[PDB]
Formats: sequence, structure tokens, C-alpha cells
Amino acid sequence: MRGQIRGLEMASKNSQDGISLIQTAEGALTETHAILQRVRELVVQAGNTGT
Amino acid sequence: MRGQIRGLEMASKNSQDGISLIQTAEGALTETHAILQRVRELVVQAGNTGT
Repeated sequence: MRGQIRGLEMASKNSQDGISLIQTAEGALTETHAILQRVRELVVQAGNTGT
Repeated sequence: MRGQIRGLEMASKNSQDGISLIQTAEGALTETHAILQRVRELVVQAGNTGT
């Protein structure tokens, strides 16, 4: 039991650490995405306003 | 009778001595076990927290 208990404590630890990794990459990709919104703004402008 | 009596006195002695040996090894194995609990904690952490 205690072997598993302690393993579950370190499991919770490892999973929370998983979450930390996730949210790191998550926020980074959110910012990336926001850039890409700006990019498409610049694409539509980089329709040259036509000519 | 007295031969057996005296032999029972030394028998009790020998058995108590048995117990002393037992409880020595017992407590030692209890501590060993406690270590092994810590080990498994370090195994679950030595899941590398994954990567």
C-alpha cells in the first residue's frame, strides 16, 4: 500500500510537472498564434492593397 | 525432574536469546523496508518525470 501511496504522491508531483510543461508551451503557442493573427493582417495588407 | 527443570530454565534462557536475535534482525529489516519505501519514491521520480 505505502509503496503505491508514495508512488501516487510522486505521481501527483509528476503530473503537476506535466501541467507546468503544458501551460508553458500553451502560453507560448498562444503568443505565437497572436503573432500569426498579426501576420494575416499583414498578408491582407500584403495583398499590396491590390497594386 | 531437576535435570529437566534446570534444562527448562536454560531453555527459557535460550528461547529469550532467540527472541533477542529475532527482534534485532526484525528492527533492522523494518529499517531496510523503510529505505525501500524511499527507494520506490525515487523510482517513481526515476520515471524521469517522464522525460
